[PDB]
Order: sequence, then C-alpha cells, then structure tokens
Amino acid sequence: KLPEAYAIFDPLVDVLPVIPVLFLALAFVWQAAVGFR
Amino acid sequence: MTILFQLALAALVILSFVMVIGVPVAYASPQDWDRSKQLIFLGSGLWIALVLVVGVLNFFVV
Amino acid sequence: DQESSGFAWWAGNARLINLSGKLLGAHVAHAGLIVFWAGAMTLFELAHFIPEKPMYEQGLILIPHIATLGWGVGPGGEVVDTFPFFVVGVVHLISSAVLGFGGVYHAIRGPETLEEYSSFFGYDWKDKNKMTTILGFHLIVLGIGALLLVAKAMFFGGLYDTWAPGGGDVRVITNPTLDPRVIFGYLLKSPFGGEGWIVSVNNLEDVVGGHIWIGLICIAGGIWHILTTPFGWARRAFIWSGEAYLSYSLGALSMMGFIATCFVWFNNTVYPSEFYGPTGPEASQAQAMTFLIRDQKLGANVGSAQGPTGLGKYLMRSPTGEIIFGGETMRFWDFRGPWLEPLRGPNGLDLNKIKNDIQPWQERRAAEYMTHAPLGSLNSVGGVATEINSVNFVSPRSWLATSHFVLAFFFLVGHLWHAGRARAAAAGFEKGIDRESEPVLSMPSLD
Amino acid sequence: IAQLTMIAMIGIAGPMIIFLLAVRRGNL
Amino acid sequence: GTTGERPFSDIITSVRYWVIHSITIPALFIAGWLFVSTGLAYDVFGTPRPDSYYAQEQRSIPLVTDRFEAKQQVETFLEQLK
Amino acid sequence: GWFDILDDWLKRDRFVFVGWSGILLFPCAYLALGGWLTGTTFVTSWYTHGLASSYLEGCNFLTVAVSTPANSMGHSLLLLWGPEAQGDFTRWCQLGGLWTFIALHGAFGLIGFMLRQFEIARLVGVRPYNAIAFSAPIAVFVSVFLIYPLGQSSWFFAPSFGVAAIFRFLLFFQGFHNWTLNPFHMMGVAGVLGGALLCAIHGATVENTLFQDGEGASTFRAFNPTQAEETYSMVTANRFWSQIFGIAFSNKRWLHFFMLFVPVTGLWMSAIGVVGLALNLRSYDFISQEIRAAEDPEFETFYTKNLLLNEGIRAWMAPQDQPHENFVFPEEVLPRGNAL
Amino acid sequence: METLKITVYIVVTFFVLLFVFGFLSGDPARNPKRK
Amino acid sequence: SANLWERFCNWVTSTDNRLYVGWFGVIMIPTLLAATICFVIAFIAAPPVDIDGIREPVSGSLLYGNNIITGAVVPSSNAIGLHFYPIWEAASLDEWLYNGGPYQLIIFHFLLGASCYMGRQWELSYRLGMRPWICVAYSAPLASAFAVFLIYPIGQGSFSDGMPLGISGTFNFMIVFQAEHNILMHPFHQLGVAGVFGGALFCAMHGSLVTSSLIRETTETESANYGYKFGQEEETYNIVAAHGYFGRLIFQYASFNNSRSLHFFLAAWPVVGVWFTALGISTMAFNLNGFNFNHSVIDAKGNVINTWADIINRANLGMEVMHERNAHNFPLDLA
Amino acid sequence: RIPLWIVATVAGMGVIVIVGLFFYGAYAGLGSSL
Ligand code: CLA
Ligand code: CLA
Ligand code: CLA
Ligand code: CLA
Ligand code: CLA
Ligand SMILES: CC1=C(/C=C/C(C)=C/C=C/C(C)=C/C=C/C=C(C)/C=C/C=C(C)/C=C/C2=C(C)CCCC2(C)C)C(C)(C)CCC1
Ligand SMILES: CC1=C(\C=C/C(C)=C/C=C/C(C)=C/C=C/C=C(C)/C=C/C=C(C)/C=C/C2=C(C)CCCC2(C)C)C(C)(C)CCC1
Ligand SMILES: [Cl-]
Ligand SMILES: [Fe+2]
Repeated sequence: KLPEAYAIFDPLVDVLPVIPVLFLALAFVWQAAVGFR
Repeated sequence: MTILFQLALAALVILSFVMVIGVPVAYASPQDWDRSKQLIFLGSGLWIALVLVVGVLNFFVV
Repeated sequence: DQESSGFAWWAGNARLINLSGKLLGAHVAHAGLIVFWAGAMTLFELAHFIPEKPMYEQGLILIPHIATLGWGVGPGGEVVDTFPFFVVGVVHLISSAVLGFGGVYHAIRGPETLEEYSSFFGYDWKDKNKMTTILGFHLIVLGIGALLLVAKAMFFGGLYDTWAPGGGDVRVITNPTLDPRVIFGYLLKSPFGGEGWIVSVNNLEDVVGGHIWIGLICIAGGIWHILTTPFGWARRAFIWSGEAYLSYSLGALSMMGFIATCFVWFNNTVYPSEFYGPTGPEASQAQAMTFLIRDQKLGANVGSAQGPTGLGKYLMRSPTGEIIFGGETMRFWDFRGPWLEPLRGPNGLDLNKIKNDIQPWQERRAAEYMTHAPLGSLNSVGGVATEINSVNFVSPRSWLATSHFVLAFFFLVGHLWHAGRARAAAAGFEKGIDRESEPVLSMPSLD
Repeated sequence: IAQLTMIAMIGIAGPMIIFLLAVRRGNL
Repeated sequence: GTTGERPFSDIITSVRYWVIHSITIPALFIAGWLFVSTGLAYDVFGTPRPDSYYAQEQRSIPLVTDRFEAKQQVETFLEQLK
Repeated sequence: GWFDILDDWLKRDRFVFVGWSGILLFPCAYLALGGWLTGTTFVTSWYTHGLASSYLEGCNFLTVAVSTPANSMGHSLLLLWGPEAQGDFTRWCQLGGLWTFIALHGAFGLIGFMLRQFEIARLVGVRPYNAIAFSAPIAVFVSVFLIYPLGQSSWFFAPSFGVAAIFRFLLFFQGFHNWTLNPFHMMGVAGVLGGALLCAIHGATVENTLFQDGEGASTFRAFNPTQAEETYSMVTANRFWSQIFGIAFSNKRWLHFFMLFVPVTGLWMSAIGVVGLALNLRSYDFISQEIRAAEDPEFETFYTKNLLLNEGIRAWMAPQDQPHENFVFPEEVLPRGNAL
Repeated sequence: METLKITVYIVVTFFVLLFVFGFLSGDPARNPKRK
Repeated sequence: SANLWERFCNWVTSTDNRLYVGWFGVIMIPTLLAATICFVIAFIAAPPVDIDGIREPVSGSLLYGNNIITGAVVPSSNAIGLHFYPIWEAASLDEWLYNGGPYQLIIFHFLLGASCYMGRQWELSYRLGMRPWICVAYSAPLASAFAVFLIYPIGQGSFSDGMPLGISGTFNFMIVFQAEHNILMHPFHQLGVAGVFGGALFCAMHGSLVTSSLIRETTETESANYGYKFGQEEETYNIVAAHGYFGRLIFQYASFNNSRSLHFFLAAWPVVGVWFTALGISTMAFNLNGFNFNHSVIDAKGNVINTWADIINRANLGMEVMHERNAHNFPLDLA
Repeated sequence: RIPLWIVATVAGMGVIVIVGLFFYGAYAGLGSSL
C-alpha cells in the first residue's frame, strides 16, 4: 500500500488514473463553448 | 517534521490545483501574462522547491 | 487563427499540420498524458497492492514491469521492498506536470509557428534533410535508451531471471550474447509453432545482448541520418508530406502492437509467470502435470496408460517422436518452463524422473498455474464461461494481449486511412474528382 | 470513505478553466 | 424548415424553463425513489422481496399450474409465508 | 362537415406528424414501449418461470426481461379483466399479463406505423416503397412472436421480451429445431448479411467517387441540397468495380431497388422457416446421413457432430427451461463426453 | 518432395521480387495529375 | 522496345485492362488461384481428416459421403497445433491429407490474397483519380476472416480450432464458441449484430426512400428503370421529396437532407459494427469472454435465484459437456 | 439566457453520474453475487 505517511492521500490517488480521459472529454467542452468552429 | 511534512505535501497539492487552473486562463486571455508572468513564475519556482521539500522530507517520515 | 475555413471541427487537429509551434505543444502535452498515466497508475496499483499475494491476482500491469527489471523483489518473485514501485510512480507523476506545462505553453502562448522564432527547430515537411535529421536525433535518443537497459542489467542490479539456477531470482547479467550469428538469428526464425521468431527468446543473455546491438545500430543510424539526405530511389519511392510520414509511423506501431500481443501471451522470460500469470500453454501443461502426478500416487503407471482414443492418457508422442503430455494438451508441446524442465530428458519428458524425481514445489506450482489459467469474463469472473461467481480474476496476460490487439488493429486501419489520403493528397484529388477533367472519361472503354 | 469529494472538484475544474475564459472573453 | 413549436434551443436556454424544471425534474426523481424505498413498488407489482422467494425450508418453486384457478393458486403461494 | 375538420387538424404539418394513423399508432406504440420499460424494472417472472427478471430484483440491462406467461395459461390472451387475472392488476402482472400486453399492443403499433408511412407517402405524393419494405419486419414479428407460439403448446414458448431472454430463444432453436441447418434461415442470413454489405459497399463507393464541389477537405459542406448534377461520379464507380470485381452497377434506379429487395426478401424467407417451426416441421436431419451413421460407426461429418451438441443442449437445459414438465434427469442419464 | 520445396520457394521469390521492384519503379508517378 | 521491364510495369499498372491486375494483383492472382483450386479439389475428393489429433478422422468431402450443406474442408490436426505444415513436410500426400494439410495451404493463400485484394482496392482508386478509403470498408470483412482463420487459432494454440471451410462446419465453430466464450453476452458481438441488423435495415431504408422518390420519365407499361441513362448529368431522384417524406415519418431533424452525410453514415455504421465483431473474436481468442452473470441475483437466505442468464448457462454446458467427446482426459478445458 | 455549452456539459456529467451509480450498484446491489 501507499507508504504510511501518504495514507491520508489514499483516497486522492484512487481517482488520479481516470484523469487522462477527462482531457479527451474537455476538448469537447471547449469546442461546444466556442460553438463548434 | 511529520506535520511539517503533511503541510508541505498538502500545500503542494493545493498549489498545483491552483497552478493547474491558473497557467491556462493566464496564457489564454492576453489581458496581461506580463503581470501574471510574475505570478506564474512564482508559482512555478515555488512548486519545484516544494517537491524537493517533500522529497528530502519523505525519508524522515516514511 | 484557425477555424472552419481550415478543416471541419471533428478534424480539428489537422489544422495544425502546418503550425510547427502549436503542433509541438500537442506532442509535448500528449507525452505528458503518457507519463501522467504511468505514474498515476503505478501509485494506484501500489495503493491496492497486497505483498503476500500473487501480482496476477491483483490486476497489476505496471508493478510487474518494474519487478522484471529487478526492483523490490527477490527469490521466486517474492516482494521485498515496495519503495522502488512508489518511486517510479511518483517520479513520473511529477515529470507529467513539467511536460504538461510545456505542452500547454507551446499550444496557447508561445510561437504559433517555429520557422522564424528559430530556424533550427522550425521545419518543412518536404525538407528531406530536416526530416532525416530530426529522425536522426530521435534514433539516438531511442538508442541511448536501449543501452539504459543494458546498464541496469549489467551494472545497476540485474533483472528478474525466472530461469535462475537456484530457482527464479534477481540476477546480474555479466555475459551478454554479442555473437551476431545468434542475435540476428532470431529474425530468421519461423513465426510458427516451435521456431517462434523474436518471441522465442528464452534467456536474459540474449535479451541484454540483443539490446546492446540495437542500442549501437540505432545510434549509428541516428548519426547517419544527421549527416545525410535520402538517396535517389528513397525519394522516387516514398511520398513526402506531413500525413505520409504519420502513416508510415502508424503501420509501424500497428506491427509492433501485434508483436507485443504475442510476446505477453507466449513469452515466459521477459514476462515472468511469477508476476504476470501463467502463459496459455503453461496452464494447460500444468493440468496434465497435476493429474499425472495425482494418479501416479494412486498407483497408476503413467507410461503405459491408455486413454479413450488409445493415444495415452498422460503421455504420448509428438509428430517428431518426442515424449509429451497427453490429452488436448498435445498442442502445447512447445512449452518450456522452469518448473517443468527438470523433468525433460534428451527425448522429452523422462519416464524415470517423472516416476520419482517430481518435487513438491513443482506439484504445487502445477496446481497453482492450473487453477490460474488465463480464462475469464469481461466482468472479471475467472474460469470457463460456464463457471460460477466467486473467484474474481482475469490473467494480466489476457488483459494486455486483448487491449493491444485492438489498438494494433485500429492502427493498421489508421495506417491505411492516412496512407490512402496522403497518396491522393500528393497527386491531388483527395477532395473529389475534377468535374471538368474526369480521368476515367479520357480512358478507352473496356466494356 | 467518500473521496467523491475529490472527483467533483477536479471534475468541475476542466469546464472552469474555459468558463473563466468565457467571462474574460478571449482566445478560445 | 419550421413549424409552430417554440425552437427547443430557446426553451432549454430560457431562465424561465430552469426556474420551472429545477423544481419539476428533481420532484419526479425523489418520487420514484420513494416508490421503491417505501416498498410500495413491491406490492404494486407482486414482486418478491429478497426474503420472499421461498418459504424457510421449501426449495420448490411456486409455479402456476392452471389458468382459470391461477389467481386463487397464486394467493395460496403467498400463504406458506412465501 | 366535422369530418373534414377532424381531418384538417390531424393532417396538419406539425413537429411530430399525427395523422389518422396516429390514432392507432401512438396509443399502442407508447403502451408497448411503456409496458416493457415497466416490467423491465418492476414486474417479476417468479410465478411464471421461477426467474428474477427486473431491476427491482437485481437484474441488469442484459438479464432483465418481460417473460412469457405460464404454460398453464395456454394461448390465453390474458386480458386484465379476463378469467385469469379477474380485473386484478397485481395478479395480472404475476401471471405474465404484461407479455400479451406488449405483444398485442406492439403488434397493432406496427400496423399503425406502416399505415402512417402509407398515409404520409400519399400526402407528400411519393411512392410507397417504404411501406412495401416495412412488410418484412412485420412478417418477422408476426411469425416469431405470434404464429410460432400459436403452433406450440402456449405463449410460454414465444420469445420473452429482453436481451438475454432472446439469446436462449436462439440457443433453443439450435438445440431443438436445428434451425441453422434450415434452408430458409440460411436465405435469411444471406439477405441480412448481404444487405449489410450493400449498405457498406455503396456508402463507401459514393464517398470515395465524389466530385469536388468545394475547396475544403471536409467535403460534407460541398453538397447541393437542391438537386442538379450527380454528387458522385457514377461513371467512375462503374469502371472501378468493373475492374476490381468484374461486375458493376450502371443504373442507380436498379442499384437502389436491389438494396430494397435483398434485405426484405431475406427476412421474408427467414419468416417462412419459422412458420414451419411452429408445427415443428423443422429441417432437423438428413436421412441418408443417419442411416449410414447407424450401420457404420466410423462415418463422421461436421453434421453428426452438431446433432450431438443439440442432444447436450436439450438434456442440460430442458429442466430449468421447461419447469411445467417437472423434469428430473439423474446424473447418470445426462449425456456427456469424456472428462468434461 | 525436397524438390517441390525448392520450386515453390523460387516461384514465391519471383512474384515477391516483381512486387518490391514494382512499387519501387516510381509508383507515385503513375496517376492522373500531380507527379 | 522502350525497355521491357518499363513496359511490363506499364502493362501491369495499365488502367486499360478488363480486370485491373495491379502490383498487389501480382501476388493476389496467383495466391487466390492456388487457394480456390486446392479448395475445390479438397471439398470434392479429399479424404477424412483427424482434426482433433486423436486418430478419429472426420470426412467432409462430397465423394466421401457429404453433401453441400454438411461437406467442408477440415482444419489441420491438433497434433500439428500451430506448426507450419507445407506439403514438403510430409512423408507423402497420403499423410498430408490425413493431417489436414490442405486447410493450411488454403487459409494462408486466401488470407494473403484477400489482403492484397484490399491493397488493390486502393491502387485502382489511385490510378483512376478517385479518393481511397473504399478499401478501408473492405478492411472490416477481411479483419473477420483474419480473426476467424488466424487470430483465434494463434490465440487458442492450434489451427485445428479455426473455423472449418463449410456450411455445417461453420455452425460447429459457432455452437462450440458460444459454449466456451458465451459470445452472445459480449459487447463486441452485440455491436456486431447491431451493425449487421442496422446495415440490412438502412440498406432497406435508403434503397426504398430513393427508389420511391424517382422522377417520372417512364411509361405506365414500361420498366421504371429505363428512366435512367448511364452517364447522366443531373440526379434521377428527388432527394428533397425523399427527405420531405422521411422527415415527416419521424421528425425533420432526425432525417438526412445531405446525400454525402447520408452515404457516410450508410458506410460508417456496418463497417464500424463489423470492426468490433472482428475485434470480439480476436479478443475472445485470448479468453477474455462475455459477461458471466451466473448466480448473480441471490435471495435473503443465500438461495440462487435464476435469471435468463442462468438458463443460457445450461444450454452452454450442454454444448461444453458434449463437444469433442473423446478429446478430453482432464477436468478443466484449457485449450 | 443560459449558454448552451453549459447546459450540455452539466446535463452531461449528470448522466455519467447516474449511469455510474448503476455501475457501482452492480458490485453491491441485489445484482451482486455476494
Ligand atoms: C519536445 C521537446 C521540446 C522542444 C523540441 C522544444 C523546443 C523549443 N522550445 Mg521548449 N519546452 C519543452 C519542450 C520542448 N521545447 C518543455 C517540456 C517545456 C516546459 C519546461 C518547454 C518550455 C519552453 C519555454 C518556456 C520556451 C521554450 C522555447 C522553445 C523554442 C526555443 C528553443 C529553446 O528553448 O532553447 C533552449 C536551449 C537549449 C537548446 C538547452 C536545453 C538543454 C536542456 C537543459 C537539457 C535537456 C535534457 C534532455 C531532456 C535529455 C537529452 C539528452 C540526451 C540526448 C543525452 C524551441 C522551439 C522558447 C520559445 O518559445 O522561443 C521561441 C521558450 O521561451 N520551451
Ligand atoms: C491529445 C489531445 C489534444 C491536444 C494536445 C490538442 C491540441 C491542440 N488542439 Mg486539439 N483537439 C483534440 C485533442 C487535442 N488537441 C480533440 C480530441 C479534438 C476533437 C474534439 C480537438 C479539436 C481541435 C480543434 C477543432 C482545434 C484544435 C486545436 C488545437 C491546438 C490549439 C489549442 C487551442 O486551440 O487552445 C485553445 C485554448 C483554450 C480554450 C484553453 C484550453 C485549456 C488548456 C489547453 C488545458 C489546460 C491543461 C491543464 C488543465 C492545465 C495544466 C497546467 C499545469 C501544467 C500547471 C492545439 C495544438 C485548434 C487548432 O487548430 O490550432 C490553431 C483547433 O482549431 N483541436
Ligand atoms: C490499454 C491498456 C490498459 C490495460 C491493459 C489495462 C488493464 C487493466 N486495468 Mg486499466 N486503465 C487504462 C489502461 C489499461 N488498463 C487507462 C488508460 C486508464 C485510465 C482511465 C485505466 C484505469 C484503470 C482503473 C481506474 C482500473 C484499471 C484496472 C485495470 C485492470 C482490471 C481490468 C478491468 O477490470 O477492465 C474492465 C474494463 C472494461 C471492460 C472497459 C472496456 C472499455 C473498452 C476499451 C471500450 C471500447 C468501446 C469503443 C472505444 C467505442 C468507440 C466506438 C465509437 C467511436 C463508434 C487491468 C489489469 C482496475 C484495477 O487495477 O483493479 C484490479 C482499475 O481499478 N484501469
Ligand atoms: C526506425 C528508424 C529509422 C527510420 C525511420 C529510417 C528511415 C529511412 N532510412 Mg534508415 N536506418 C536506421 C533507422 C531508420 N531508418 C538504422 C538504425 C540504420 C542503421 C542500420 C539505418 C540505415 C540506413 C541506411 C544505410 C539507409 C537508410 C535509409 C533510409 C531511408 C529510406 C529507407 C527505405 O527506403 O526503406 C525501404 C527498404 C526497402 C525497399 C527494402 C525492404 C526489405 C525489408 C528490409 C525486408 C522486409 C521487411 C519485413 C516485412 C520485416 C520482417 C523482419 C525481417 C528481419 C525478417 C528512410 C528515410 C536509406 C537512405 O535513403 O539513406 C539516407 C539508406 O541508404 N537507413
Ligand atoms: C385506440 C388504440 C388502442 C387499441 C387498438 C387497443 C387495443 C387493445 N387493448 Mg388497449 N389501451 C389503449 C389503447 C388501445 N388499445 C389505451 C390508450 C390504454 C390506456 C388507457 C389501453 C389500455 C389497455 C389495457 C389496460 C388493456 C388493453 C388491452 C387491449 C387489447 C384487448 C382489449 C379488448 O378486448 O378490446 C375490446 C374492443 C372494444 C371495446 C371495441 C368496441 C367498439 C365497438 C364499435 C363499440 C360497441 C360498444 C357497444 C356497447 C356494444 C354493443 C353490443 C351489445 C350486444 C352489448 C386490445 C389489443 C388489454 C390487453 O392488453 O390484454 C392482453 C388490456 O388489459 N388496453
Ligand atoms: C486536482 C489534483 C491534481 C490533478 C489535477 C489535474 C491535472 C486535473 C485535470 C482535470 C481535468 C482536465 C478535468 C476535466 C473534466 C472534464 C469534464 C468533466 C467534461 C465534461 C464534458 C461533458 C459532460 C460533455 C458534454 C457534451 C455532450 C455530452 C454532447 C456534446 C456537447 C458536449 C461536449 C458539451 C494533482 C495531481 C495535482 C494532485 C491532486 C489534486
Ligand atoms: C493542448 C490542448 C489540450 C490538451 C492539454 C493537455 C494534454 C494537457 C496535459 C496536462 C498535463 C500532463 C498535466 C499534468 C499535471 C500533473 C500534475 C499537476 C502533477 C501533480 C503531482 C503531484 C501532486 C505529486 C505527488 C504526490 C505524491 C508524491 C504522493 C501523494 C499524492 C501526490 C499526488 C500529492 C486540450 C485537449 C485540453 C484542448 C485543446 C488544447
Ligand atoms: Cl464437436
Ligand atoms: Fe445511394
């Protein structure tokens, strides 16, 4: 498991992996905002 | 040392969160990034030290 | 700057084909996502990692990659120190921010083009020299990397050798096979049953050795390209454009994607069954082992046992005469593995060793691998499609192999697609047939 | 226990860094 | 290219809409939730609760075996504390 | 006259065209879709098949379904107010009344919908080849969800409305009817598979034989919504295929009619095959094969192999697939190969 | 039988050469316009 | 002679050939002729093949008691596995026909040629000045043959596990597959039937809409087809009347008015769907099978409450328990 | 007036949330196996 100290961040690291996907998503938020040019 | 470690490490997280939302809107709206080129620089510089703080400081807690 | 009067929205990234600067941001921001993943995932894996439990039973695919390089493990793949895992994970995670910075910068602040803001970095797709040169730079960076492995193995610690004399363990390779006849021999090996081509590497000497050759040969070509231009044919053969170059690299990854799929599925050496799961053939072999072992203890003479078809319940012969395990497992008689080798003789499985040299660690090894074959469902339910819920497991070898075949495939389509466009782009009709000069209309009727 | 707290913020973070740009109107 | 109806786009954007639907949408939601969470749904559809498939001992199924006296037969199945 | 005023209103060009047909379509179509969505989440199949079949019980989008009524019900229409349910709603649900509900309602909904096509076509003044085509899907629904079970013992053997609940319908037909070996089913697949080819091939042929009518790469905008010239080189397409396949179209009117024929004829054939499976008049075996297999123990074809697979399917499934038969098959009677 | 192997091998080499020396022969050139 | 080879290359690549023998063709034409000729001879006169390597020959040729529906070309022996088995690897033909030699000669040559056939579908498009990508549509059906004839065998460890070359032989491949992988319960397969059903659907959709909105130019007693001449300038149907009807069937914005966007969809749907189905067989070739919801929903006491998912499992066990009667010697089927 | 692109990305996450709750429910509910 995560080294004793960082344990408080266990929950945090639990979500980190999924982040990359968000970027692919974000690109769509953007285009929508800029009214699909 | 321990709390001192949890401070640096936790602050390093909030700085990143702020830095991550910062740098974009910064280069984004050219309403400056000259006055913010100052803010961003301090954010970038600070960050590095922080990582190095958490770095060396890790070997004392864990 | 760039909008609909460039490309359509859903083809947005193609508007960057001619904006060197911004097109660099992409590659630097992207390369961040890969580092980000690698790092963020390692920490995710470790966060769930349970030391006293097989890695393959925990859905790991990165920690076992580190383990192979001799890190945090010891005898038989026993996990000693989880620090190297944590390190590799956090280090990457950090560097992702650094790269990500540059990415974001070059794509929204910095020069939108490079050519003027520095002629050294700026480039021209058709500039056969700049291309062969940048390519030359990367051919060196990759070359040093290939040596970065050779170093870790020979000097900095070693790698996990499952074939370890005393039984699987971290070993320092200090005798890399450098004999070209052997090294390059692999490339001349058949890709079918038995002779397995590259995937047939079965010892670290060749691995380390082969990497030495690649490291050099690569940097050698790295310099050659810095100091040259494509010849004559090299120019009258290929298409020189931003897309065409992409395509070439697409088919390249595709091919490597297929090769990787077969490596993780078949190879035992560079993919230790101790960290990943047992290979497909290894598990089916293990069943034969297990039951030949069992029934023999019940007083059965394995050597002369006749099964339903009259072929040999436990032991039979391969098409070339060697003694192999019986049953449907006759198809995997090409399997070699630490646990099973000491039973093999000069003619295949020796009836005497099998009769009294079977060791306990082998019986439970066979049992272990038998009950952990790479069979499972999407929802992660280990076993045959007809099995019951209880054992939540799907071999890492199954995950890797499938994911990478899908990727490899689509990339071959990607290849075709970008290669087909480049050829039409070049010659100039990738946007429709010229209403006026319609080529077909100038050709004689075949009727 | 409920690290959904995390996701939530880093989730609204993405649209935010472009929303603030719709306010400060510029460079989208 | 048009008909009487007010262009969805306008409506999905009108602050009036949300002022209405911020109330209406969650309302329906919380309703349906309660429909399940209050066990009402189970009775509206005769659907067995996790503890109502078999009687404690019995391991047989309450298969309806005849059309006309089915309803009557079904009721009897609920009898054995099923 | 009110009639013409009633008409007037209906045939008014709205967002969602109503029409006379709509008076039949919308009521049913909505009830059909509704009943499914209802049962899918709330009603059970315990008292009917001894199966959990709704979200409320724990089933997921794949395992959920509106299961058929008991075998006891027979071919009963199972009306809410009929002898079975007796006006009671809850009972109705537990006796699988929602099946005949969805079935019969949806059935009329398909009549209405085709009528709609017919009605809307007339108004817009176009030919009704959209209606002719839609006869194929009707035939399928009619033959499979009605004609088939009408030939069997009861509605219980009709396909239950659900994803997984349909997969067993497939497996059943294999195991019991050896449906894959049926000439009509084959034609069926030949049409659907071959129809999904024409779709793909024609689409690709068009997109890559287009004229240039714009200066952009994304040639989509470059299209003239108001006819005129052909948007793609029909002449180039012809030469292409004529050299790569040897055969090629050259009459868009025929090429397009062909695209209607192939998948519609296919579905029709697949229907007839099932209409025969109702009476169990299947295409199970080849007599010449069985006779040689009896006398000669070394004769083995991929056909004989398959029949054994069927034997296993029937023996191992029948117990929990046909509860009303109270089947009890001792372990020793269960056909099995070696080891497995 | 050892012959057949040889023959086949030759035959396959022929066509495979014809193929490589083919696209090599300035294939991009071969097309309607730009070349 | 302008230069023999220079001419040769001009002929091969010539767009004036009745059939465009391309560069890819130079590999295609021979490989496909070997495959077909070997097939036709096999299917008609080949002798029994010990497919399962257990000395239990399965005859699948006409002359040996089979008919079109049952007959097939049987896969190479399981004793051979993934080993290369060319004619020159056998003491005699007699041995080669017994170990299912023809099968490999066929699958390898076909897959090879069928690939070049794609490569050609590009080449001619190039030589004619038309956009490429047609070959990319054909990449889906090809990627299936590959998945069914090569990927699955590599994955499963033997060519004896590849789909046989025959009607009934194919049904065997399916029934068994389902038992060992539960394909019907796999996302990729479902997307596959979606693409195929959808395809046929849309194929009927387009087909009908268009043919029904044709501009009149024909007599009452004259084929409506004649109202079109090969090499027309303007369109032969009212795509605006078509859209007008279909737009009213459902609702306007849910209807195509752009022939180009229509035809892309028409091609995109099936190809994408079949691409996934091909990835399904290629993924389940590494034992990553369909969803296993066996004994999922259980009651308050622990009793197992069956779902349709379970009824499917019984049907699957029957296939499992009965396939390859004499081929298994041990408990688990790991091959 | 509420900007469309926001109506979507909000209604969007809102769906990923509910559909994700379903996916969680598959490892806890009655549809579990435990
Ligand atoms: C893909 C990699 C890459 C490339 C090709 C470039 C290229 C460029 N960047 Mg740059 N950049 C990158 C990544 C990259 N960057 C990253 C990750 C960041 C974030 C930190 C930045 C941040 C950045 C800024 C802030 C700026 C540039 C600028 C520039 C341009 C001017 C060149 C210059 O800065 O000289 C720099 C001088 C060097 C040649 C010395 C670099 C030597 C370093 C210290 C060692 C690197 C070690 C390396 C990783 C290992 C390789 C060794 C191996 C071969 C053995 C140039 C086009 C400038 C620009 O916009 O001007 C137009 C500018 O202001 N970049
Ligand atoms: C691998 C992912 C990726 C990357 C790296 C890029 C990169 C890029 N795209 Mg892009 N794109 C992508 C995916 C990606 N795209 C996808 C999936 C689509 C389809 C939806 C598009 C569609 C698309 C279009 C249609 C266009 C681009 C354009 C561009 C370029 C200009 C960027 C821009 O317009 O800023 C806009 C700036 C903003 C509105 C701010 C965005 C927020 C930033 C970038 C994210 C911050 C990251 C992180 C949160 C902060 C880290 C800070 C920390 C390090 C301290 C740029 C090189 C444009 C172009 O052609 O160049 C002129 C363009 O027109 N893209
Ligand atoms: C491609 C490389 C790869 C591989 C081989 C794995 C492998 C694995 N991951 Mg993983 N992962 C990856 C990338 C990869 N990951 C990435 C990029 C991320 C960031 C999002 C994650 C995030 C992640 C998490 C958060 C977790 C894993 C876990 C796991 C393990 C359990 C597998 C699982 O349960 O699958 C189940 C997943 C599926 C069934 C989803 C299939 C999705 C397919 C690809 C969608 C295809 C649809 C298609 C694209 C639609 C397009 C068509 C349209 C355009 C028309 C397994 C070892 C788990 C673990 O470690 O626990 C033990 C775990 O918790 N991974
Ligand atoms: C991966 C990085 C890389 C890349 C992208 C290139 C790219 C290129 N190199 Mg190159 N090169 C590299 C690494 C690389 N090189 C290295 C490491 C070396 C040192 C060994 C060289 C040495 C080198 C030389 C000496 C030359 C090039 C040349 C060229 C150019 C033309 C090559 C060509 O026409 O091939 C097409 C080749 C064919 C027509 C022959 C195809 C037959 C192949 C080899 C066998 C069949 C492949 C098969 C499918 C794979 C199976 C595996 C096999 C082992 C069994 C091209 C730009 C040429 C040039 O133009 O110089 C500037 C040239 O003369 N390179
Ligand atoms: C107009 C569209 C429509 C149609 C065609 C149907 C059709 C049907 N519904 Mg239905 N239904 C509809 C709308 C429609 N529904 C709506 C909107 C609802 C929601 C309120 C329902 C709710 C509903 C339920 C709850 C049920 C049905 C059922 C049924 C079926 C059997 C009912 C029956 O026996 O009718 C009988 C036919 C008539 C009453 C028509 C009579 C017309 C004549 C001309 C009038 C004569 C009257 C006069 C008094 C007679 C004098 C004779 C004298 C000797 C006494 C049938 C297929 C049942 C079913 O599905 O069972 C499986 C069922 O339980 N429906
Ligand atoms: C926090 C943190 C961190 C990190 C961070 C990051 C880096 C982040 C990123 C983030 C992101 C990056 C996010 C994103 C998100 C996104 C989203 C959430 C999206 C959504 C979208 C949508 C929902 C869509 C919609 C739509 C539709 C559906 C239709 C069409 C149109 C549109 C597109 C609109 C760190 C590590 C430092 C540490 C810890 C803390
Ligand atoms: C261009 C563009 C784009 C893209 C972008 C990108 C791609 C980006 C990237 C980015 C990135 C790539 C980022 C990164 C970040 C990172 C970070 C920020 C980091 C952090 C870290 C940390 C924080 C550390 C540490 C730790 C540890 C050590 C343990 C405990 C926990 C923690 C985590 C704390 C888009 C599409 C949007 C749109 C268009 C434009
Ligand atoms: Cl069989
Ligand atoms: Fe068309």
